[PDB]
Amino acid sequence: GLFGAIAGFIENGWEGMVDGWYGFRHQNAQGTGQAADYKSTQAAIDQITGKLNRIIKKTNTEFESIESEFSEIDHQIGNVINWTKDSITDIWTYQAELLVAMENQHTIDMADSEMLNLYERVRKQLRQNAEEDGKGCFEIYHACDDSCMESIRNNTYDHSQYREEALLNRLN
Amino acid sequence: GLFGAIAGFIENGWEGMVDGWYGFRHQNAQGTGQAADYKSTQAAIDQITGKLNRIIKKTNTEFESIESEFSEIDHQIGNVINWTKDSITDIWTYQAELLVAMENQHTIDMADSEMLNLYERVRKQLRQNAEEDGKGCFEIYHACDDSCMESIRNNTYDHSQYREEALLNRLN
Amino acid sequence: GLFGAIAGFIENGWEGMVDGWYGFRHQNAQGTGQAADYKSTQAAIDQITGKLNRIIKKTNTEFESIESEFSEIDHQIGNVINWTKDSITDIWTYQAELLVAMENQHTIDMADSEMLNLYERVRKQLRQNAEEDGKGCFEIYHACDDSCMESIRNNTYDHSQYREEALLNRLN
Amino acid sequence: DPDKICLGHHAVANGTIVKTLTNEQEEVTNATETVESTSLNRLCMKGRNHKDLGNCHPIGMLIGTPACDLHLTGTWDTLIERKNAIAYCYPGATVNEEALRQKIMESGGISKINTGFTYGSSINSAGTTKACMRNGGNSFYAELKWLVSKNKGQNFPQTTNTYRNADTAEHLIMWGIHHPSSTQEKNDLYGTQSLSISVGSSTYKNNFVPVVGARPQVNGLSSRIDFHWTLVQPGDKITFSHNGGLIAPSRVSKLIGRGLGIQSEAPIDNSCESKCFWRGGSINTRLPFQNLSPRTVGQCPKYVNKKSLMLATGMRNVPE
Amino acid sequence: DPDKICLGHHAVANGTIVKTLTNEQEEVTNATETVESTSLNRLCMKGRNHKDLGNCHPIGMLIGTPACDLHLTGTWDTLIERKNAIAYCYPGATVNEEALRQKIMESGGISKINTGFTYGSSINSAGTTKACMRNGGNSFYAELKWLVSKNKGQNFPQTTNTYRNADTAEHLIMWGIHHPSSTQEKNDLYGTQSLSISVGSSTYKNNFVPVVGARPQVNGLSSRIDFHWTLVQPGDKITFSHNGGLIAPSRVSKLIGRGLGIQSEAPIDNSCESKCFWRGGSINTRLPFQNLSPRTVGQCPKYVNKKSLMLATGMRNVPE
Amino acid sequence: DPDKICLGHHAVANGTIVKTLTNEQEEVTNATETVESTSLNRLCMKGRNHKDLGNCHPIGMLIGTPACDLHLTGTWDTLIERKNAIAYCYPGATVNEEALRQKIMESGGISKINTGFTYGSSINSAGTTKACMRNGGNSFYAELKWLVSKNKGQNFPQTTNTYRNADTAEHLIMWGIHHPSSTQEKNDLYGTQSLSISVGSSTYKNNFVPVVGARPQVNGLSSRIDFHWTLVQPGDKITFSHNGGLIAPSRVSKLIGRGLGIQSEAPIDNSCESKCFWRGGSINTRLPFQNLSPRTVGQCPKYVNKKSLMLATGMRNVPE
Ligand SMILES: *[C@@H]1O[C@H](CO)[C@@H](O[C@@H]2O[C@H](CO)[C@@H](O)[C@H](O)[C@H]2NC(C)=O)[C@H](O)[C@H]1NC(C)=O
Ligand SMILES: *[C@@H]1O[C@H](CO)[C@@H](O[C@@H]2O[C@H](CO)[C@@H](O)[C@H](O)[C@H]2NC(C)=O)[C@H](O)[C@H]1NC(C)=O
Ligand SMILES: *[C@@H]1O[C@H](CO)[C@@H](O[C@@H]2O[C@H](CO)[C@@H](O)[C@H](O)[C@H]2NC(C)=O)[C@H](O)[C@H]1NC(C)=O
Ligand SMILES: *[C@@H]1O[C@H](CO)[C@@H](O)[C@H](O)[C@H]1NC(C)=O
Ligand SMILES: *[C@@H]1O[C@H](CO)[C@@H](O)[C@H](O)[C@H]1NC(C)=O
Repeated sequence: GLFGAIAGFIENGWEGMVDGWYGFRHQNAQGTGQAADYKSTQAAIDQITGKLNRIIKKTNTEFESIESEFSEIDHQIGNVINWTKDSITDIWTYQAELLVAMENQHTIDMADSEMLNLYERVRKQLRQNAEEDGKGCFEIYHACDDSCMESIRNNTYDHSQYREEALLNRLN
Repeated sequence: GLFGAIAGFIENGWEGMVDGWYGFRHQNAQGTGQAADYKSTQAAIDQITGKLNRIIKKTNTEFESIESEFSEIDHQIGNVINWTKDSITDIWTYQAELLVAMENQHTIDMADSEMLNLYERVRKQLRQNAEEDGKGCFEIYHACDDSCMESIRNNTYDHSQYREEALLNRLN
Repeated sequence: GLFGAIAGFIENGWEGMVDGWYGFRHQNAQGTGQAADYKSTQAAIDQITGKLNRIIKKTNTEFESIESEFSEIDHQIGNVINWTKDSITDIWTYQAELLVAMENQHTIDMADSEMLNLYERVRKQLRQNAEEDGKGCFEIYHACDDSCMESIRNNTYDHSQYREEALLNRLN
Repeated sequence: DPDKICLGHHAVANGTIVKTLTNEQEEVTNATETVESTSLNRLCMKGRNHKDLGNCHPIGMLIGTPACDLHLTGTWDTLIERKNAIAYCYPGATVNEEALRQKIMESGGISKINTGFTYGSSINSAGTTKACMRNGGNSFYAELKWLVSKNKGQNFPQTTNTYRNADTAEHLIMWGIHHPSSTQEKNDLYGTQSLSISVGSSTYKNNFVPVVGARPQVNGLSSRIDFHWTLVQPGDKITFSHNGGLIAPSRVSKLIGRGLGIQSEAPIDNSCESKCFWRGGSINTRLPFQNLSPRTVGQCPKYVNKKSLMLATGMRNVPE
Repeated sequence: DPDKICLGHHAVANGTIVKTLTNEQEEVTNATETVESTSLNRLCMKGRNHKDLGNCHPIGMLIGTPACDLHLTGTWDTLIERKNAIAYCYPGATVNEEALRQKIMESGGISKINTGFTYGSSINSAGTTKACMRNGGNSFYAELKWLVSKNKGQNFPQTTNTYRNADTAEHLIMWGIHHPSSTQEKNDLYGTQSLSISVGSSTYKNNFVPVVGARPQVNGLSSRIDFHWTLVQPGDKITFSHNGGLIAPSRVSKLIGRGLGIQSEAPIDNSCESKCFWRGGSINTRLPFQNLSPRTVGQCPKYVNKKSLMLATGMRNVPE
Repeated sequence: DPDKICLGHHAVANGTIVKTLTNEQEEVTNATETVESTSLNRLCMKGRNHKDLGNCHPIGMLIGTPACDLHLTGTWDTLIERKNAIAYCYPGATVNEEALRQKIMESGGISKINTGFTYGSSINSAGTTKACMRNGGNSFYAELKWLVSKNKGQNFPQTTNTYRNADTAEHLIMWGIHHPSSTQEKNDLYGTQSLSISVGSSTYKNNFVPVVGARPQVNGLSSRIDFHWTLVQPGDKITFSHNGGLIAPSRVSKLIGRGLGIQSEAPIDNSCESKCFWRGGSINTRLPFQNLSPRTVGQCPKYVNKKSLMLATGMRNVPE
């Protein structure tokens, strides 16, 4: 996809993550955990809500009958009306197909971008204390307990504290 | 947004930058400075100019009157004309709304991409001599005077010149 | 462009790469290498094939004559038909122009994204064993023979095998 | 050896297929329909002063067919016409029929104004027929008097009847012309004299002569009564000069304001509300498109030649 | 302490709100309008060989109403019709009036060609009326002749006149039928005989009878002159057979090429140019859309049901 | 010093220019046309039971002009009308001509049914003319009869002819009115009496009077026969009352099912198939748009006001 995360360097989604669209799984000395990310999830949902608000509607134009259900109308004007209505149908059928195809492309790529923006925020946060494994994970080169893992998820992780330890382990 | 820079990892814009759309702020021993980036600014402006050239236009189709301003036309043909004209208005209103909604999304995301492309260009230039602070800034781990800062902006900064000093300061 | 790679940090295309859309050139002691990347190439071709399948078609709507080629129709209904047909032609001309402009923008940017995604995949594979030159190349700081180069292309390169050698050359 | 934090996104066991610009079979976590396939088999008339004509055809309201006796006048914002509805009890048709029907179904009511037509002793203004019945006896169109001469064979006298439009709005006047089955029938009802009917206003001048010719038995009758209509402008007068064959108007009509005309087979429901109607009933969907019918009236989703069109409401579904 | 280079983008104090696919209220640094809301309250006629008809109705140009004396012939690329313009100095109407008006307003000019019709010594062919004043004297339609009996009460002589179209292009011919206000008027002008008017060509056949009737007083007259028109194909002959009541053509019209018909209330301005006109004036906007009127002629922005649609011309505004 | 791996993309020697949202002149590796500019100067009739009328005009099929002798009946899914096709050997025209032409060109065939009309001993029903020649002999429309007085100058007798539609489907009946060149011609054929033709069914009432008048000599005749038509509904009777001037039908027509009407100058080709036709031939393109003509029939690409619209099928072309 456009941003290379969803159906990209992230191998697959987590069916187990029922409390969000994006989030984190961790492994440290204490064990493993999973948590959803609220801000990224809500950013994707809000943008999709915006589309539904714009798309799920009709015009307030009041149309009246120009065709009889139960009787014959003039043949020649009937031919003009048939040509016109079929021309309008072809336009709306085409417009509908293009709208949904275009919107669907954008929805999928927008969702991809939100996954990458979270990945990128965490990368810049960890600075020189972690390395990418190419699978959507960061290998952290210091002891990072449950409170440390929370600081990363909460966007409050301070790289400066762990830098000396991380660089020693990275360079051996 | 899509590229994560404007209204993303860049906290906010600079109201003081009046000579360009994208640019640099630096801090060294000699003090602080600001300069617009011409190439990123011109890339964004040229693309918006292209949209305006395409969009700010009417057709050269010469339409003649099929409705009288001052007299009655045949009621039956009037009903067909009313149905047709209202159908055409609903189409153009829809097309106008979709055009501007789609172009606005793309214009905002294109401007975001040009901000990220300038950031990425500087990242690769600085190579191992600087680190990302996650706010759109690079911490440069050597003395970088006004000439050095200009070389980063001018795309003529040679990383190899400062590499030894930089790695020593980064690793310590 | 949106993803900054094609007509971006990659100076120009390779006319000599006739077996793929994206790929690798390398240099080591053993020799000079070139190879197309199948996966990225087929992703771009398949997405463009998707567009052609969507766009290269007509409606199955059966239209009959409402204008005589060889005789006069009623002048008043003729005026209505002229107005309607010209209105329909303005809509299809506009929709045709917008479709191709939008699809062409997306095709170019999609192709750019597939280049960047291949580049990003390589960056993550090489980890701390290589540095970006800013021109779409990676300078590899260990002996990387034809099997090593193949392993990068085939996504089987193990960074840990070469890490000690690489860090020694990078830091001293 | 080193600790790890992994970034990911959700997936679902059962994803949904949507179309994109590039992919005809793209699986996403969720999608929603944009084309309405379903309708209510009922006319949702809540908040509308509506009139259900039933067996009464709109044209029957103006000439006053027995079937239309309850719909000769009134006001409405919505008028509902049904299939097989009756206009003509006596066999025949209106000239420019569809134009009249559309005008009635465009209206927000019908007012009736007396022509004030009164006839000499030589004329009986109560001619009746087996084809048009009410109260278990031969009758006629309520809004027109069938003018007959007293003596079989005796000439219907040269009569003049003028309607003056004293109103500030145009009035719709209708009249019938008899077309005998046999040369005997023509001479029987209106005498041997060569019959002529002239209708004259400032804006309308026309001449009618009963064409003698045997038509097929319809409602047990071989002859025909064909209807004609025009508008009388404010302050203008319309004159009927005739000597037999004219079915003369007793009242003229005024169409009041505007309303929404609906042709539907679906029964009335006053409990539910709608802005969109078709032959099969009411469309209350919030979706932008519908595939029920290209023939709708009111504020409606646009008709499309599509069964389904799914809008993605989630990311790519990449299951485990 | 490391030295620092920071990358950023501009912002403005007061940004503009635009709509995107995902956001109803997206603030950007700059935007521009796509829907034109303003019109010039003038008809911009620079670069146009235009004719402003003023109080001359297009139909008046063909029959020659005094109000149209300056508009009987000429060439134009633009013809401007005004509200309440005069066609009929003598009271009456044209059959198929709107069709005729449309044809004139599509034209790029009018030529006039003599019929060459002459009348016997017992016909006065210069019947005039106070209703049609010209040069401070009783006159008539310039392109028609009111034919009456020279001797009051005498039978109008049977007359046959033929116009042949000698041209390679179709001509437009008009005639009137006089409908007297009383039997005394009919007898005085045409005699006591029964009146009959036949009009025949290859492409047109019709028969007319003067209907005597006192119509409402319009321009002081209870009588009417009603007009009929047809096209005469190249080489064809149209024949008028009449014995009283024909208002005969002295000239026929040729509509020359094509022009833009405008119906407007806006004054002419020869100092500004335009390609787009409506009732209220000229639209010279470069914008693709307009919300002034769905009724426009020329090369126009498309009408939309929108006050405003702002197109972003800058990035997201993220102020300090 | 260090080994190097470089990522790149292909380029081509000859790129193609396309338009994007932002760039009028974008060079890409490849593009494909979306607008068809080329047509086959051929009517592709493979898989079609087609009738090429050649010199025969559709209306000529119903009345039986000599040019149409091999097209009086038939079945087809495609009917091809040619430029300058002949309807009328005797000079004249049909009232409501275009409506009749379109109705034939919508049909899937024609059946002919005898009227069974007979005429009194004082009527010559075998009227012929040099204008309607067959095999070097004077003839007439195959489907009609020119009724004249057997004795030159004698009054044509008062005659009544009735056709009953015995079928379950509507029949198309046509008749002519003869408009003599002079009074002498009229008198010679029909006598000095006042001529009147009445036509009456359930769904059609009209009256015709022959109009005496010289028209331009066409096919050696200054007289005219003008045609009228109506649909006779199943079971209905249509009656002709006439005393001279009626051109009476020998047969009525039945239009069978539906077919595609094509007006084209392009020759038939049985080797190629098509669903889209215009004046200049067949459009077999798979492309969504065409700029050949806004006038097409069948399943067609949409007409656009563009020579070319190139869809990119490749990335930006960036040569060294
Ligand atoms: C306009 O289109 C309608 C619908 O396509 C046509 O109505 C159909 O006519 C056919 C006869 O060929 C019937 O079999 C169908 O039952 C009709 N369908 C409906 C929904 O009414 C109609 O014939 C066309 N109008 C004209 C003037 O040709
Ligand atoms: C076509 O639509 C126009 C505009 O809606 C109708 O004209 C209006 O008619 C109403 C009567 O209900 C008047 O009060 C308005 O003043 C009219 N507006 C204008 C701008 O003319 C018109 O009636 C419709 N045509 C038909 C045949 O119904
Ligand atoms: C409808 O538009 C067509 C095409 O513009 C008109 O036909 C043209 O009329 C001009 C008269 O100046 C001729 O010179 C062209 O040769 C015609 N072109 C074609 C393709 O027919 C037509 O006149 C318009 N219809 C009405 C009723 O005005
Ligand atoms: C590497 O990839 C290429 C291209 O798909 C493939 O042909 C080859 O077999 C692979 N090489 C090895 C040694 O697996
Ligand atoms: C803002 O408004 C328009 C473009 O939308 C233009 O006239 C003006 O120069 C713009 N000013 C800027 C970008 O500062």
